Amino acid sequence: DSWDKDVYPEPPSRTPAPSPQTSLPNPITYLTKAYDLVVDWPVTLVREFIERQHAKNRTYYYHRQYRRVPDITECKEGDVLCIYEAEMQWRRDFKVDQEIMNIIQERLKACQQREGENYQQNCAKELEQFTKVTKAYQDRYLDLGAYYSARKCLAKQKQRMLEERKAARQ
Amino acid sequence: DGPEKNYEKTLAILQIESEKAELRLKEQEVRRLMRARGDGPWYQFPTPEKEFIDHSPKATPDN
Repeated sequence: DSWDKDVYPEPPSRTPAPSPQTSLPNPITYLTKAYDLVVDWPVTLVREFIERQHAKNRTYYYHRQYRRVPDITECKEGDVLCIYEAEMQWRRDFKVDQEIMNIIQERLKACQQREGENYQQNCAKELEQFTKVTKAYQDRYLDLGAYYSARKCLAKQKQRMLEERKAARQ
Repeated sequence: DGPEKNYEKTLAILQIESEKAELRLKEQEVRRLMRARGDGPWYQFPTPEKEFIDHSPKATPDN
């Protein structure tokens, strides 16, 4: 499992013990035992062989990290070099925010499927997280247009802060 | 070769194009100023030649 429960939380399963009142045999138990002995054993054998071959030929890869270039707020207008660097950084952060929204939505869907009939009560914190991140995403990225850019995002943020400051006057 | 090659090539291209744009705007301003008040090398309209004027003494002294 390459994933972690810090970013994909999952409550621990609570399965009940079997309490068979009837004297009839369980065909599900018979079929699961037969299915294990017929299918799961050769599959785990060939997977162990593949894993030991990978251990024989083990390689590593890394996750690239970008240093923080100066923001567009300190870039002079008409200076296309620093403007280009800030625009590329903004597009990178935009893609990261898209994947953050994907993570939150997937977490919410997992909560809904796990709870089932109790999703209106037990997914309150997941829905709250989804609502808060949706509101923040709408505040930073909505209505930018097809030609979205760091300049347009900055102009939208300046307009929103001006409206908030004018509302805070009274 | 990796992303840094394309990144720095794009930086060089942008620097070249921005310098060319600034030079073209400056050239337009230079041409406009010289045409308005010709005092540089360009737009120097001609003038009758000074070396083809008689300075020798003549028949009439009032010259």
